[PDB]
Amino acid sequence: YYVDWKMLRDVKRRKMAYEYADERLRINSLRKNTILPKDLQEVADEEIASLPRDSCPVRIRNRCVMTSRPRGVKRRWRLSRIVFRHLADHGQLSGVQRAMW
Amino acid sequence: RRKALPPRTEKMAVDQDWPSVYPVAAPFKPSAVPLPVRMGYPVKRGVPMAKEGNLELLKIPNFLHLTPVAIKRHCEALKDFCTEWPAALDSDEKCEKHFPIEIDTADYVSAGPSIRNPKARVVTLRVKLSSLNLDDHAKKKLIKLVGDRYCKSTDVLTIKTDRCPLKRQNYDYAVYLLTVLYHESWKTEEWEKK
Amino acid sequence: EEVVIPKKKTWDKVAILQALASTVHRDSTAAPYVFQDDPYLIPTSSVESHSFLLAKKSGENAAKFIINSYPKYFQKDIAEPHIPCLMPEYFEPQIEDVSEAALQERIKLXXXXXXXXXXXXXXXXXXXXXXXXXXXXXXXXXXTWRTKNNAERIFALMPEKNAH
Amino acid sequence: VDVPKDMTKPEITISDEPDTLYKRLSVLVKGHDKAVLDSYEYFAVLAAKELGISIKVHEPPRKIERFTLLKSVHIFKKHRVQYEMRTLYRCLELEHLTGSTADVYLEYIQRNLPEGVAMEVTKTKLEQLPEHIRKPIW
Amino acid sequence: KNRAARVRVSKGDKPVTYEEAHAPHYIAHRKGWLSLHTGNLDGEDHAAERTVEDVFLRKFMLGTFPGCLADQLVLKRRANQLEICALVLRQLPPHKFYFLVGYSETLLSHFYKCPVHLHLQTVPSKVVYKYI
Amino acid sequence: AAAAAAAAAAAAAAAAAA
Amino acid sequence: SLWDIEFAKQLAAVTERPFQNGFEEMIQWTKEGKLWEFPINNEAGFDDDGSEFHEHIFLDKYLQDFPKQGPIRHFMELVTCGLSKNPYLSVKQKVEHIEWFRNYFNEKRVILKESGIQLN
Amino acid sequence: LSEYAVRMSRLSARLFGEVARPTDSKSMKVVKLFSEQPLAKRKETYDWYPNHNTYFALMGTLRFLGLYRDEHQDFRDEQLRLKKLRGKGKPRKGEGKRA
Ligand SMILES: [Mg+2]
Ligand SMILES: [Mg+2]
Repeated sequence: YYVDWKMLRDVKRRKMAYEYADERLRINSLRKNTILPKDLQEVADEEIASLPRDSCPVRIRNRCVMTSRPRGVKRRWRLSRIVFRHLADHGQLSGVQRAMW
Repeated sequence: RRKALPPRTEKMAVDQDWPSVYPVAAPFKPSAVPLPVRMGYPVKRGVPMAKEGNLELLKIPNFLHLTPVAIKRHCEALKDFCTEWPAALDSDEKCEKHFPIEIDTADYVSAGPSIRNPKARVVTLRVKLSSLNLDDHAKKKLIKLVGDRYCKSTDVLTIKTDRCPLKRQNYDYAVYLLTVLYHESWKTEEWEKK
Repeated sequence: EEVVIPKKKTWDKVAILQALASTVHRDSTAAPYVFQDDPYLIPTSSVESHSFLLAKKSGENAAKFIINSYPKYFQKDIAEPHIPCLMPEYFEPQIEDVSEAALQERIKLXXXXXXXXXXXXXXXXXXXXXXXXXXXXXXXXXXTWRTKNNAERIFALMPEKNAH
Repeated sequence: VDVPKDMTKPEITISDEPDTLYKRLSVLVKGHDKAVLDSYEYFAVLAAKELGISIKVHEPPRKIERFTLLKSVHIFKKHRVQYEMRTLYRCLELEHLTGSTADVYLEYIQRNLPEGVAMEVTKTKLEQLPEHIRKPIW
Repeated sequence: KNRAARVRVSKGDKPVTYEEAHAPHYIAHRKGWLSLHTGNLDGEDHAAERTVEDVFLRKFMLGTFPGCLADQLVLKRRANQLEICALVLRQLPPHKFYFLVGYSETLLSHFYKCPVHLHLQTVPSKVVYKYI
Repeated sequence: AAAAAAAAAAAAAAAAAA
Repeated sequence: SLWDIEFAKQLAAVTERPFQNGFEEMIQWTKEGKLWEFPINNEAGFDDDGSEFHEHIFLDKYLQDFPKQGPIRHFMELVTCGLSKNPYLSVKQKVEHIEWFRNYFNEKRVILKESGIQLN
Repeated sequence: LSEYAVRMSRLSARLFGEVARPTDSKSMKVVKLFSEQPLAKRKETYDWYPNHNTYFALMGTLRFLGLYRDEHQDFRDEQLRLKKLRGKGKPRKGEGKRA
C-alpha cells in the first residue's frame, strides 16, 4: 500500500511517463523544429496529443514519500517539511542541525 | 539463568600490543577497551557518564584501529608494493621538458550501495604550446581555431572532455582532439589567403 | 637518456588486504571473532560455543528460507557493481511440458528429477547418453530396489557409454 | 608465548610496462565534524611519511548551507525553524608519485575513511606526447 | 512552547536517557548524530535513499527485537557497508540473540544488496542520565 | 551560402577516429 | 561433471573456517564481490559494451540512407549532433533513435512530396 | 566580422563536433533534447517513491512468520476485536444499506 490513493495515482503516472518518454521525445523533436515543413509538424502535433494523457510529465507531482503531502516538500530528502523536521529533531539526519548565527 | 562475565579489561596485560585488539574498523565495545573514558555532558554535582552503556561514544568514529604503532606496522608491510620515483624528474622544469602533457582525472568515494558517480567521466587535457612543434602560421591558426581553451598569459591549452560514458573513452577523445588540432593547424587552405 | 621509468607492479585485488592481515597476529584475551564481543554473549564453555554458532547459522538459514520462499520482495536492485550473490535463488523448473529442459532442470534441483525423466519416457522421447548419465550422477548423489530399477533403465533404454 | 610460524605470503609481480607517473595527486576530504577530519589528516600524513610520499596539507574554507521551514503544522507563518548543514574540508596535496605507490596509498587511505566523511581524488598524470603528433606533419 | 522531541518534566521520578534529555537545539553541540553517511555533505548524492533506508531500519530493528531495545539505533555507513550498532537490554537467552543477529544480517543484506554488520552491546537496564 | 568540404573519414581513419 | 563439483565442495568445506579476523571477513567478501574494489574507480562493473569514442561521437554511418541536400539533412544532423553529446545513452540506443526516424520519414512519403520539396 | 572568421568558426564546430551548419535559436532546442536525459527518465523521477507494496507486504508476512512484531497492527487488531464484541462490526459486503 502507498499511503494514499493519490500516491497510487502518482506512481502510475511516473510509470507511464517513463514508458512513453522515448516516443514523446522523438515526436517533440519534430514539433520543436523550425527546419522541417509545417505539414509534418501538424501531423506530429496530433501524434503527440494522441498519446495517453497520463504519459506527459507535467502531470507528475513530487509528493512527500512517507506522508504523501503534496507541498511543503524539500526536494533533497523527498520529505514533507513536517516529517523532515521530525527526523532531524531526533538527530536521525546526518549532518543536519538547528541553525544559530 | 542470568550470565554476567567480567570485561576483557581484567585479563588485559599492560604491555599487550594494541593493534592486536582492533585490527579493523570497530564499533567501540566498552568491554574490549582498557582505558577509562568518560564522555557526555555532566550534571550539576555529577560527572561525565561512564564508558559502559554510553550511547554517545558509540556514535563517535574511533581511530582505535589506526593507533600510530598500527600505522608504522601497516606501512612497513606496504613498502613492498610501492615503486620508486625517477631521480632526474625532481624539478618541474625537467618535468615539462620531458613530459609536456598533463591529464587530470577525478575519482569519487561516497558511502552507499552504488559506486556510480556522474562526475567521474570528465577528463581534462592541459598542454603547453611551447612544447609543440608548431610553425608560426600553424600556431596562430591553432590559437584562433580553439579560442577560449587557450590561456594567452600562461600558454596552457585546455581540453575538457565530457560527452562519453567512460573516462577512458573521454581520454581517447581528448587525445584525438589534440592530435586533430595539431594536424589541421598546419594545413593551409584557399580561404586563408583571403 | 636522463629519463628513467620503473615498471608497474600488478598485484591481485585482495593483496593489499592480505599484506595488512600479515602485521596482525591473533589476540590472546579475545573470544573468537565470529561471536558477538560483549560479555553477555561471549561463550563460556565448549557447549555454549557450539549452541551459539549453531544458533547463528539457524538464523542465517531462516532468512535464506524467507528469501527463497518469496523472491519478488528481494528482486529490486540498488547496488551498482551488482553482486550476484545477494540475489534470491530459483529452485523451480523453467519449462513444464518440454522434456529436454525439465529433465536437466529438475535433476540440478531428486524426486522431481525422476518425475521429469518419467514424463519424458511417457512421451516416447529418447533419453540419450548424457541424460541418465546426469540422472545417474543424481542417483549416486541423492540415493536398494530403486537403485536396481534405475540401473536397469540406464542400461536397457539407452546403451550408455561405460565411462558414465 | 604462542607464535604462529611462517605467517607471511605476499603476492607481487612486475609487468614490463612503463608504470604511470603522477605529477600531482590531490585528495579532498569533506566531512561534517572537524575533529574527525583532524584525526584523519594526522593518520594520512603519518601514512605518507612512512612511504616517503612527501605531502602538504591545507584547509579550504568551510561551506554552511542554511534553509528554513515552518515551525508549526498549520498556520503561523511568522514562526520558522532554520536548519544547517556544515561541510568542512581538508586537502591532502601529494607530489611526485608513481602509479603503484598511488594505488597503494590510496587503497590504504580509502579503506580507512571514517563513516561521516567523503573523498574526491584529482590525479594529474604525466604523458609525454601522442604518437601521430610526435614529429610527423600529416 | 517548543514541543519537538522533548521529554517533559514529570513529578521528578521519570527516568531519562542521555539522548532523550537533550532537545533538538543541542544536536551537534552536546549530543551527536544517530546516523552517519556521506549523503548530506555539500556536493553529494542520494540523501533521500539513505533517509528512507534509515527509517526502515529503525522500524525493522524495533520489531525484530521486541522489548529489548535500550536506546535508539546507531547507523554507520562506510564504503558501501552499513554497521548497525544497538544497545540491548538482557532479556533473551543468547540463543535468541544470535539467532536474530544472523537472521537480521542476512535478511537486510539481501534486501538492501550490501553487506550488513550488526553489533550488539548488552546492558542490564536502561542507562539513566537524569531524574530517577 | 558557402558550403566547404571537411573530410570526416580521412582524419578519422588516420587518427583512429572512425 | 557433478562429481568434480562435489569434490571441490568437499575440499572447500575443510578449507573454509569461520573467519578468524576482520581482515579475513573483508578478504572473502571482496573475492565474493560483496565488498568494493579499492582504490575506488566509479566505472567499475560497467564497460559499456566495449565501445570506443568513435562509435559515440561520429554518427555519420547511419545517415548514409537519407536525402543528402534537403532540410532532412538539417534536422537529422541536429538530432545526430545531439546524440553526439549524450553520455547517458548507449551506442545501441542512439542507433535506435536514428532508425525510428528512418522508419517514420519513410512511413510518410506522401506528406513530404506534397510539402513542396521532393524528399527521399 | 569577415569570411575568414566564418570559415574558421565552421571549421571549429566541425572539428569539436558541435553543430556545423547555421541554425535558428528555435531549432537548437532539438540538439538540447538529445543532449540530455529526458525528464521522465531520470532516476530522481521514476524511482522517486520507495516501493510501498514491497515494504508493507514483506513486513506483513514476516509478522505472520512471527519474526517481526508490529505493535501498531496489534493495536488495530485488539481495538477491532473489542469493537466486534461490543456489537458494531464491519457489514459483510452488500448487506448494510437496504436491510
Ligand atoms: Mg489516509
Ligand atoms: Mg507540477
